[PDB]
Amino acid sequence: MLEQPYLDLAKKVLDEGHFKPDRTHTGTYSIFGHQMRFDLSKGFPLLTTKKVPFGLIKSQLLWFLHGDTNIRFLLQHRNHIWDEWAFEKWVKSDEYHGPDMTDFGHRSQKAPEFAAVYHEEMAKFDDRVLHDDAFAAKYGDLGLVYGSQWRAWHTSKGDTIDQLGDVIEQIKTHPYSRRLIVSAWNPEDVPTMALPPCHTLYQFYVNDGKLSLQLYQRSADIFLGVPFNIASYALLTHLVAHECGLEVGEFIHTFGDAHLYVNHLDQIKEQLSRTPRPAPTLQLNPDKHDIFDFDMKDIKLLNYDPYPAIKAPVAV
Amino acid sequence: MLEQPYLDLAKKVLDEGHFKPDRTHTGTYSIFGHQMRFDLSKGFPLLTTKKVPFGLIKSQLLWFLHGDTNIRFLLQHRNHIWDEWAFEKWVKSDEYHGPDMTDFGHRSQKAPEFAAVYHEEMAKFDDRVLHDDAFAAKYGDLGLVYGSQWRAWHTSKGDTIDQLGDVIEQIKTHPYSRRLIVSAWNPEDVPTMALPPCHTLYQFYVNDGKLSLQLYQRSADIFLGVPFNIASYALLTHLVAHECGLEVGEFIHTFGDAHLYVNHLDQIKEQLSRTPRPAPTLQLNPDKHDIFDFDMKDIKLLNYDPYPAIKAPVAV
Ligand SMILES: C#CCN(Cc1ccc2[nH]c(N)nc(=O)c2c1)c1ccc(C(=O)N[C@@H](CCC(=O)O)C(=O)O)cc1
Ligand SMILES: C#CCN(Cc1ccc2[nH]c(N)nc(=O)c2c1)c1ccc(C(=O)N[C@@H](CCC(=O)O)C(=O)O)cc1
Ligand SMILES: *c1cc(=O)[nH]c(=O)n1[C@H]1C[C@H](O)[C@@H](COP(=O)(O)O)O1
Ligand SMILES: *c1cc(=O)[nH]c(=O)n1[C@H]1C[C@H](O)[C@@H](COP(=O)(O)O)O1
Repeated sequence: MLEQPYLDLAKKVLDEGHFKPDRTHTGTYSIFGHQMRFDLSKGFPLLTTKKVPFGLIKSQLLWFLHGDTNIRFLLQHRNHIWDEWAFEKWVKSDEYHGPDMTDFGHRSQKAPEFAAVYHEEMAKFDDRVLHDDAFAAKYGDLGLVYGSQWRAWHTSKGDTIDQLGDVIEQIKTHPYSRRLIVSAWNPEDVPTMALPPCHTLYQFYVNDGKLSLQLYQRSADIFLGVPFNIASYALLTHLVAHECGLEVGEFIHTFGDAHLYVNHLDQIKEQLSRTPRPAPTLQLNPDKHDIFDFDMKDIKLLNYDPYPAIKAPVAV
Repeated sequence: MLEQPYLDLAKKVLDEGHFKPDRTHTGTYSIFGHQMRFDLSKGFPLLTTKKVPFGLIKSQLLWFLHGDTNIRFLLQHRNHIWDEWAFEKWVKSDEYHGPDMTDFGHRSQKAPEFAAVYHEEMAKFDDRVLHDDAFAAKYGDLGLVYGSQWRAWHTSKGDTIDQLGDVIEQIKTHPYSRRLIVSAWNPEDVPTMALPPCHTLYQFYVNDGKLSLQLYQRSADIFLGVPFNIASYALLTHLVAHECGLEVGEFIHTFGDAHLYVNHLDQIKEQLSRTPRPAPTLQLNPDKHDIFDFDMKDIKLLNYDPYPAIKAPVAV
């Protein structure tokens, strides 16, 4: 069925993959250079062999398309993907006078009262972020995320370039070019960023009547992040298309380093004894047209039947 | 042998390729999303089935790595790839008081004394560019080429970021990351450029002892430009490697729109009856280390045996 691309690249790696040392010191298994494509007419690429949550997926992409770079939207929307990130600027300053959640990362996991205390201090960041307007303002703003990359790229002369918006319109106007590229990689900001864009660039394309998209990813977690990244880029392709009056052709995913962690091998093996069930379907509220106007409810996923969700030891 | 990637993608297109309208109005045949890789241990990827000139290739890449954005280096080096470009800013101004080489493009080809007059006026641009220091200065400077992209990216606060240089050093220092990316796509300059970077981004990678590279190209001419683009990116990989004390693994080429023109189908067919001969070899001056110091002579190509060069009707 549709997710076989995913099972085949997971085969690739734990077989042809050659180990690589790492940033949070649990080795990985890496391949470099890899493409796979999913034809969005057969159905939507979420995985039936592991539960992948389409609610977090959804909230996250929608925050991207508003230009939002503030976790307040994500926290009132039961999304926490990005929490740690901002909680990491909080704990290192003038203000943090509390019980040191410093270096909290693996420290939370295979370590002491970093089940509570850590996980009890987040209530404090996530409450104040939801309430104190003066709080989110500053500590819940996350600076440079996909929002500023996609809709407010920063130029020399102060201005903000909505390069995604410009793009979408470029599409309705000149559907046949090679030039529908949004880059999330800006070199002067790259030097000093905690995570600089992993989803690095993407190209849109009009086929004959169909839209396609191609994502270049430079670094990609096969078990943990990849399932997700597929559904968010296939959502984008449905969303841009409903907007320009189009049919959906394929989403193509090109990889720089796709890599599995040793933390994750017994667990992908487990995925692998399951045999993919039918591909789910997507219905978009047809009344509304204009994707920046869409909201949680306007995007339904029909006929999804998941194999149980495999338990993720993260790395650090 | 090594160039089969190229013959297979040419098969792809004139067979699976679906026509696409175009910018200089001679239709094309297009596929979207495509990867191929060449293992640089078996030899160097120049094509034995068509003459591809390694001198222009060479001069061109070397101009890139000096930060140069001025055709004076290229013209005293028998390279003319980029001429028309600057001759196009010349003919539209204050200064051009001559015999109107206006719109000169297909106008040169299937049209009157645009064999001479056109091709006789270039002597004037290319002479003055070689001599008048005050000429190259201004009209032979080509502004934003791969040189400024690769070694002087333009930031907000005046500064120039040598993102290729930084990269190479990043390599010697942290050989194992996902972060060796050079982007030639800057969104604020993109809006208004005659040709904005086609060779859009590339990722370097250290294998176990070997360097690899991956080029994302957004738009790619299969008969005319692709032969070339392979040899320049495989040269870069040999050059960066000799510098960091490394072995050469692969060059991987990922395509956005790879496309053939109707102008070119009888001619690629012709390529195709030939059967690739042995792959050539590359010797780099081993004394010199530091690629920005290299020069024409320091790069030899041994054992190249070409099939005759097929005559290129360009498009416009
Ligand atoms: C894009 C992307 C994926 N991403 C982003 C992202 C960012 C940095 C990374 N860093 C590393 N080392 N590996 C990754 O896979 C990774 C992924 C994620 C971020 C957090 C969680 C997480 O633990 N929080 C979930 C837990 C629930 C679940 O497991 O279903 C949460 O929402 O609370 C998961 C994925
Ligand atoms: C990168 C790249 C390729 N490029 C750059 C480049 C830029 C714009 C393009 N535009 C279009 N429509 N198609 C292309 O293939 C193309 C290629 C080239 C540029 C000029 C010539 C050319 O006619 N001049 C050669 C002729 C000699 C020969 O045919 O061997 C010369 O050097 O004088 C060839 C390739
Ligand atoms: C990048 C960012 C994101 O949103 N999700 C991801 O999958 N990642 C991953 C990639 C890699 O596993 C790690 C960061 O890579 P690097 O060490 O910085 O090169 O998080
Ligand atoms: C891009 C620039 C270059 O150095 N060499 C190339 O091969 N090209 C090509 C791509 C395409 O054939 C044409 C420009 O594409 P677009 O119409 O601007 O999208 O020249």
